[PDB]
Amino acid sequence: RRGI
Amino acid sequence: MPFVNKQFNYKDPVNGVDIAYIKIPNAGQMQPVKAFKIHNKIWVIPERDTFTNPEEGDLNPPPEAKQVPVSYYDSTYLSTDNEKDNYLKGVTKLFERIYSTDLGRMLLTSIVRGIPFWGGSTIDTELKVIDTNCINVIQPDGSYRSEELNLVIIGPSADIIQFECKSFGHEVLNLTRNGYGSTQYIRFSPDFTFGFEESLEVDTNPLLGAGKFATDPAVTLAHELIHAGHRLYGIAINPNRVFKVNTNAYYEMSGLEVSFEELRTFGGHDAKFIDSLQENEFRLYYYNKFKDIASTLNKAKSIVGTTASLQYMKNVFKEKYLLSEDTSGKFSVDKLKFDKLYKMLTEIYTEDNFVKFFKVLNRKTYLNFDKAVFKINIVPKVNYTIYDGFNLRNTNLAANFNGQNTEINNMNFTKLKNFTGLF
Ligand SMILES: [Zn+2]
Repeated sequence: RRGI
Repeated sequence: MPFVNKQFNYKDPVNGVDIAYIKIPNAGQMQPVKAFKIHNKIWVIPERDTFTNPEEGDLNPPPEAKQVPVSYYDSTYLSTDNEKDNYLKGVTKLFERIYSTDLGRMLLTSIVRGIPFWGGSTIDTELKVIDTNCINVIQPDGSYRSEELNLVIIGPSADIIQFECKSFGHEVLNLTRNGYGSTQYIRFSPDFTFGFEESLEVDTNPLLGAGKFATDPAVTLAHELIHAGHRLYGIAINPNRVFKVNTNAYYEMSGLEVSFEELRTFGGHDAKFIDSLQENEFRLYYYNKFKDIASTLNKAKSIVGTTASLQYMKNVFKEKYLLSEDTSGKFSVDKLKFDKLYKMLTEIYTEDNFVKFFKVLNRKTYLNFDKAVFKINIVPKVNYTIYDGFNLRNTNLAANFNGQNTEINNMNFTKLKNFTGLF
């Protein structure tokens, strides 16, 4: 996941 | 030599082998979807993912008073044949870009060798495949045939930019954390990318920057493939194991936490937030899991099915887990070999290392703030190549990451949404  | 031997066209006629209508084991009902097998054990489904999670079959965007911060919705994306054709070609191009590097070749080889363990048997004297690590392929005669696979690249669900690895669980076994592994479905799109800032103080601040530089989609896919590798070897770190971020005031003032699995995957200095003690804890834990796999293999005496022989499957897993076989033929886990494989999968295959191989500009840490999302088209060679990504050699885009500079190479990026200030 890319994350924030 | 290429990773993908054939340059598929979405409209190529199905043949029931590497171009076929298939169904996935989502424990539910679905109409068959056209899929393409681009490499041994690897398939691509150019469809929005409304299948892995039946409770996520709605692509429609909620009212304006519901959309959060980092998210992008477009229910029409990837609904036409031309889009699916471009998606297929885009994903294949990224696999080639990744494979063209020694690191990517190593990662992809590990992934293909990472066949999900045959642990679906109820009796310990026989080995049986786990059906959720297979897909059902419609043959030329209309019948379904079960095919084992390791990886599936599929379009994103409702939130287009929420890329992630999805896999079917087991009633008792935690396949992605018990050494077994499971087929990985990566929600991903080669048609969009994200903007980051060149200055660390700006990139890690939620109020600054518009996203001058664009992330190379090959890095984004590689990041997911790294997660996939962890999950296929059943060594992913439990998501409940997180780092209470205390190195960024903005993360802190919101009590934001980041999983160790993500820090490990990014690598570099981020991986250092996982202390030695907890790291050793995980290593020992997964060492024990590999031990159980070695023992389960020894207890096996017969195989279920006729797809392959028992000795053949024992060999594929001997190679996957790099087990040792003594004179009596019994399998065991060698500490040296385990540490080497575990380290390869967790320390060698990292986002930070791929950046070094691709020679691209990229976020310096996972602990930053997204800036924007851009629409791109990497299919045309005049836009992006396997060898240079956006930074085309012998052009004004070759140096200083000019190709990733959205201001200089503005013709290759269309900003769809700005995220800065929305956190
Ligand atoms: Zn991630």
